[PDB]
Amino acid sequence: VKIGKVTKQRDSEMYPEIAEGIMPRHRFMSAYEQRIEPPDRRWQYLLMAAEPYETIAFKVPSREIDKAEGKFTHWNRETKQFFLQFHFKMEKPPAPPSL
Amino acid sequence: METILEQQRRYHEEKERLMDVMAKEMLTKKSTLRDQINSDHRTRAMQDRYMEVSGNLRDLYDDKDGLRKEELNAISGPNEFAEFYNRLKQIKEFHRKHFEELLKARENPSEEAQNLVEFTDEEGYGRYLDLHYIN
Amino acid sequence: SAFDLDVVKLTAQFVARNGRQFLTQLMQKEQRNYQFDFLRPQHSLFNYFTKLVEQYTKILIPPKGLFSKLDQVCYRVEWAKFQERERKKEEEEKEKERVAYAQIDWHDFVVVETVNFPPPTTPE
Repeated sequence: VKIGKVTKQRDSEMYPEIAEGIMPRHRFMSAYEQRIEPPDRRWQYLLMAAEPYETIAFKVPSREIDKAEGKFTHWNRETKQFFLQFHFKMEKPPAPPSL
Repeated sequence: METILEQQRRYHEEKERLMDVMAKEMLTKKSTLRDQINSDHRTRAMQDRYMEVSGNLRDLYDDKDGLRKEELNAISGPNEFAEFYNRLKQIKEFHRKHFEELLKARENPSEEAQNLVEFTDEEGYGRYLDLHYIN
Repeated sequence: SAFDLDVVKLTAQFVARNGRQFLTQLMQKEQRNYQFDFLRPQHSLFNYFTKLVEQYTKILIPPKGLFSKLDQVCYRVEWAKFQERERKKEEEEKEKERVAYAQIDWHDFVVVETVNFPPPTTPE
């Protein structure tokens, strides 16, 4: 009982090389490391990546939100607990949902 | 008295167990079936037989299994034979075999001998095991 | 465990014909916490219960019908092999994912703003 969703859309059809192998991939990155190498940091980003398209980030000031407790214990790690736990990849329509 | 539901249940369950056993066997070494089936082919002409490639490569779908020696193939075939005998028997007996106040009535008698300190993990395990010698 | 087994299988026997009609009344009559737990999905054993009942429900299926039955066991084997193959493929895809995830620049940032799925990960 708390508060926690992103809807990322991809191209409209505009060699099996990771084409079906990997879904949208997300990772939580600390701003402690940036290309600037100066001025500011101190918050996290919910980065989302796909081979061709460019990476995307979302700032998370709140220390913890929607960080659940044993939602489902089935072990297909995929990439990590985060991805399997709370992501959906509508590959037929090319819509990546994350919550 | 004895609720037939439980008996018929146990029967269908055992049949399932046996099918699963001889299926596991047919799995580890497809030859077991293949061999058999081939012979069957020349006795009952109608019988459909698998793709030759499967037979040769000793595979059922994708994985090619290790070739076994004759003595073992035959052995397992006779074992499966007795298994099928058991199955046929159970199927037979089964064919020949196939309120609230009574619920509380029995649940009351279930209180009988409360002090029965003992672990009971031996119904499906003793059967599963009964059909799957050494240490 | 003979007691637990027996009560599970009995309440399962009645629950199979009367459903919750006799058990749903028993729970309120007797008042049992144990009975309530058995009825509930919280108590682990509940799951196995759902099994037994189903099984009994099955015996009710062909009552009045006889079974007059190798091919089958072969086909089952085949199935198992197939499933095994699916498992394998999955493992492979996962591997790919791990590789790519491990191999992309998590420092190529370009942010914009700042701040149930299980039934959704199906089709209808």
